[PDB]
Amino acid sequence: GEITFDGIGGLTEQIRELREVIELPLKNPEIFQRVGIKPPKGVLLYGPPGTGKTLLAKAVAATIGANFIFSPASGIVDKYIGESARIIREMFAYAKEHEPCIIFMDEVDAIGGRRFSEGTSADREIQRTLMELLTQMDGFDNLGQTKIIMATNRPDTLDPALLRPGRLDRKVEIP
Amino acid sequence: LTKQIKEIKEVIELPVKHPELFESLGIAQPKGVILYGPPGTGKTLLARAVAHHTDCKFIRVSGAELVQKYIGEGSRMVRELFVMAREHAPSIIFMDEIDSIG
Amino acid sequence: MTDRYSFSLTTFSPSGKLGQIDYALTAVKQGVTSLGIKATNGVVIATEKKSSSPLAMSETLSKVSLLTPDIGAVYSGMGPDYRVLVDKSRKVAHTSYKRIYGEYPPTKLLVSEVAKIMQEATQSGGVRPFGVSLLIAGHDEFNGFSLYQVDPSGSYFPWKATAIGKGSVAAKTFLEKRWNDELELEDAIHIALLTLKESVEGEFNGDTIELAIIGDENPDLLGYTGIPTDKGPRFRKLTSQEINDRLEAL
Amino acid sequence: DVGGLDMQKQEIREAVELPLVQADLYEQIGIDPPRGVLLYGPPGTGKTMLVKAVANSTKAAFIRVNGSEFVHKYLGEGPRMVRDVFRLARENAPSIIFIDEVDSIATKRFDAQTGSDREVQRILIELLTQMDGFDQSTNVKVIMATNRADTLDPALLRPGRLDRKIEFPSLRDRRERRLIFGTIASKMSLAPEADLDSLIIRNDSLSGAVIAAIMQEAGLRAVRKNRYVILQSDLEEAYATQVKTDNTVDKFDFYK
Amino acid sequence: LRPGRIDRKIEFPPPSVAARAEILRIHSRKMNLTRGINLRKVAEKMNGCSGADVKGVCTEAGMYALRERRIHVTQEDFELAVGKVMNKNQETAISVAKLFK
Amino acid sequence: SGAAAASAAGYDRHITIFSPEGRLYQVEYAFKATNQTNINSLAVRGKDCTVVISQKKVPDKLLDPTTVSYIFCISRTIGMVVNGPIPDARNAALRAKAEAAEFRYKYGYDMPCDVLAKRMANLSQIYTQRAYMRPLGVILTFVSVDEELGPSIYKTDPAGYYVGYKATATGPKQQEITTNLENHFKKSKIDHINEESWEKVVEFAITHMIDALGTEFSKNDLEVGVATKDKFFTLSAENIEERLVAI
Ligand SMILES: Nc1ncnc2c1ncn2[C@@H]1O[C@H](COP(=O)(O)OP(=O)(O)OP(=O)(O)O)[C@@H](O)[C@H]1O
Ligand SMILES: Nc1ncnc2c1ncn2[C@@H]1O[C@H](COP(=O)(O)OP(=O)(O)O)[C@@H](O)[C@H]1O
Ligand SMILES: Nc1ncnc2c1ncn2[C@@H]1O[C@H](COP(=O)(O)OP(=O)(O)O)[C@@H](O)[C@H]1O
Repeated sequence: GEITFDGIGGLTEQIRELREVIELPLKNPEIFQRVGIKPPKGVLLYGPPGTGKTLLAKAVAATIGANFIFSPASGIVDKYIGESARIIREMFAYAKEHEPCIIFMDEVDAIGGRRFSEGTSADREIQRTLMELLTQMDGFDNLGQTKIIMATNRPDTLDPALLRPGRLDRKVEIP
Repeated sequence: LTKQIKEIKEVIELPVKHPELFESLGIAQPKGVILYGPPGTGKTLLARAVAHHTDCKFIRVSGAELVQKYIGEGSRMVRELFVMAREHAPSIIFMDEIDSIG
Repeated sequence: MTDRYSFSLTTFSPSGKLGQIDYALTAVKQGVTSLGIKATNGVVIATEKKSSSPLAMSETLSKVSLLTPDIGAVYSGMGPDYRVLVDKSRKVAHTSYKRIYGEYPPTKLLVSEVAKIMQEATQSGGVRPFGVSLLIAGHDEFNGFSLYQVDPSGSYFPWKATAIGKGSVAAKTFLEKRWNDELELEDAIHIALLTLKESVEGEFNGDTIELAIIGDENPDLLGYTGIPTDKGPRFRKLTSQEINDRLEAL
Repeated sequence: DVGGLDMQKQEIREAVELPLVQADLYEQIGIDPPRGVLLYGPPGTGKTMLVKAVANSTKAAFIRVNGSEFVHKYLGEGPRMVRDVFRLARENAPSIIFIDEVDSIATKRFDAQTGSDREVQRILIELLTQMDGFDQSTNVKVIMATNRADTLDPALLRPGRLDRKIEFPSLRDRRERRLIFGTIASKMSLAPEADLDSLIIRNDSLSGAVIAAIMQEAGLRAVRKNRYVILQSDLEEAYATQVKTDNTVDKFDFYK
Repeated sequence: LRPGRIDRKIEFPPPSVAARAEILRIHSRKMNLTRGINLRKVAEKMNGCSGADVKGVCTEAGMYALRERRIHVTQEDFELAVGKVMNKNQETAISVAKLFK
Repeated sequence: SGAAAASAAGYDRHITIFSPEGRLYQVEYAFKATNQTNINSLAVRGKDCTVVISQKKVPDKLLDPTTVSYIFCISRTIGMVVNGPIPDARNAALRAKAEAAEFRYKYGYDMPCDVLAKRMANLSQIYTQRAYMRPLGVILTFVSVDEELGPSIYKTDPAGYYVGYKATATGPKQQEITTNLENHFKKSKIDHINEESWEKVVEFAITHMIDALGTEFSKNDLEVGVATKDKFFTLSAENIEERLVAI
């Protein structure tokens, strides 16, 4: 809409700063290249439980004028046991041709599963579902018409096999 | 070192090469050795080298290949070893062992 | 995993080793850097002052402290286990030796009377030891100048040029790259501050540093001019400005 | 793309690049190649990234993994790992390995009065076994990373296992400090009144990771100032950012 | 460790000096070995307290020639090898000063 | 990982046990007690006059507020304010008030706050050597107007650390205050503060623990001390009514 309402309470510098973290790479990002730097392919939003952040990220991408979509990481592994990662790539292609757009996805600590806890060939779903995530987000080129958000409570429980170094580069706690 | 060798080929090869002798000498064949000393002396060398000049086959188990994380997956695995020896008899086994630590 | 031969002191482990001492010597290595090296005609004793807040007057408390006029000290590690130590160290000069020999003691017999004040607290449970260390340094007139270390175990390794604390081996690596046999004090003094410019962060001025010397008598500190033989102290703490020029000579 | 770090680079080109594309060198002389190395020295120092470049020239495969993963609670769920990777690091040969931490699971111990820590030996003794026992020769696998080297087992340092210690700066290497700034700066566009020589000596301790935490905080606020180009004054507010004394979280309550 | 399972056992000790000399000739059979060598001496200049540290030595010697691009060596290229495996084992982990008599 | 091997493997209930990190933890757990009141004092210097301020809360109405106070006149020329529970403040207050005395019986003059912070802190060390006594869960401030040093503030914690600040605060809310006078001093570069009168220096220190504290204060929610040569005492309530009229 580019003029949407977001006036719930609790937090101001966050909504103030994500506006800095995320607005400029989307609206006129032809400058991040010639200046020299590479912008952040991704984001992570961690904190304690029971805080109402699902609506937050839903909101601030709505005032800015970005096409927002959101899917938990449950049904993709609850409804779809071993036919999951097909949904991932479709969730981006659909997202691509509707560029620009934002992602949001909670319960992200479910992709781990075993996290190769034993390397047996029975958890291929719990393994590959991380793979197709990473290969796809690397495919963006980080131009400025698609960005990504993730969240959970236990970032110490996270899977830094990826999503630590340069993918979910900016980590942001919350009060 | 070569004296060390002479005990190996006394126990290993003689009961295999021609053991009619012991029936004359009136004693029991032997059935194993063990070799100790610090690292960096060339003991795991030798068992690589004994293979070249056997005429009988060879089996090797570094420790920690036995363990398989279930209750009896290990003790089924040792037994799956020896039967694979007898049919392929004769045979030699070589082992770094710390499963028998403690 | 734990060890069950470390929560107490009077227990030996199969390697014939004791529990808590090994960790006290780690309580100091986590502490700040302090040192003292030696020369032909004097001894130097140095450290810094990592002032916590800006509002703490870093002058109302001295890392260095006088034990006798000819003997001074410095720690590295914990603090309160220093000013509780010295207050019962300098006494022992005035109690065990002085009053029955007239004069202040040598430098090593002082150490023996420290290190058992250090070892009284590592022989019975109900006592943590002194999580500190020390570098006693002084002079006397049959064995000469000296330097000495004192660990919490009660052992006193002697030394020539040494440091302790976190920034130790970086410094000890550096001393013999610069140390000699025939060195003189005012040559051995700018060494012992350019040793400390590496093991530091931020400001490096007289108000973030303090050190000492040993030398020939400083009778102007004495107070009672009129005796021919009572040559006064042999220990003087260098003021700020007396340091704060040498750096600009460097 | 890396900064400077000249001779450290020179030594792994000897240990790693040559044995993969050049072998008659080591043959005719009358010797065998050295096996892997380790890279000791404080963190945020370009250890891991160097090793990545090494792959990028030599084109060989690459396996990155961390030492806190070999440890596992189910008995034998660790040494299955250390043996599993080699089963494939041969397969996709020529191949090498990097381990961003091994001091964790590697440290001398006088004995084990415990069940858990005994398995840590069963981990290691298989690792030490795979290289030294019979195997292939194109793997140069082990590149042990750490933060110190005064802790490992000398039985790991038995020549044949590891024979090329390697060291990196910690601080006060002003030369290696200034040398990277131009490199990162060589990537970015700056105005001529944008001198960095004010920055180096002003410090007394930092590393090579922070500088990127500075540059990507230096050339981040220009755009906040909606300029196509950067200036100097943006910088000075950064060096305080990636500086010391963020907060005395538990600095005083520790010992005293 | 009973008989009936292991009927004898072996001690592999580390070698003498005249012992080690043959350990080098086998590792050096493929090196070039310039003339004026007395490798009965190099053993004595440094007892390889192992019997495999030498295997790094005879390797390490040639590594100098690689750096220089020379193919062969002499006695000198050994006499420094001892400086690494032996001294740098004493200058490796003897770096404490705190100890108890 | 920080206290995980602490809370499990002992190291948190005996005083005299080190951890392999070197840290002993019991005394490092004492400080959580200092903030069990949600209270926040202050102290500053003068030309010759010193001041210390404290809140004095508004609990249930049944109290007799004349006696609720964390300001203890120790001797003359000396005073102190605590940060922690009341009972573990008395035993420090009283072990002192019978310590300045014997000095004056044994050395011929009154102790300064130098020694009085070095003595009482030379004790809280000891009680972290032996198991005589749990270390008193406080952190206490001293004040004085000495003859040889002028004004002087000092401070003491359950380990034994003591330094004579130039100005300071304490409690749950140090960062907010401490900045609202750290920045003040770098303006003027005066360890002390101007405004000769012990009156006019109060109103300086009040207003800084209003703007940076977080609310507005009456006369009853406070209690305030002061040190001047020959004396130490407490105060009345009008000093703020003669502030906001001027503003
Ligand atoms: N006499 C020798 N001849 C040739 N090589 C030797 C000799 N002695 C030692 N070595 C060298 O020592 C190494 C083998 O060491 P050794 O086999 O004794 O350790 P290990 O037995 O593998 O230890 P563990 O079995 O406990 O893992 C080889 O690299 C080998 O070149
Ligand atoms: N800052 C807030 N403002 C309004 N409601 C909130 C806030 N924080 C939490 N909530 C309440 O909590 C619920 C949302 O929390 P939830 O989205 O489950 O948090 P999380 O996504 O971290 O699990 C809603 O019912 C909402 O009313
Ligand atoms: N000399 C250098 N040149 C370029 N980048 C450097 C340099 N030193 C450090 N870095 C930066 O440090 C980061 C990697 O640090 P790393 O080597 O992973 O630390 P560690 O070795 O402790 O894992 C990279 O982002 C890289 O840009």
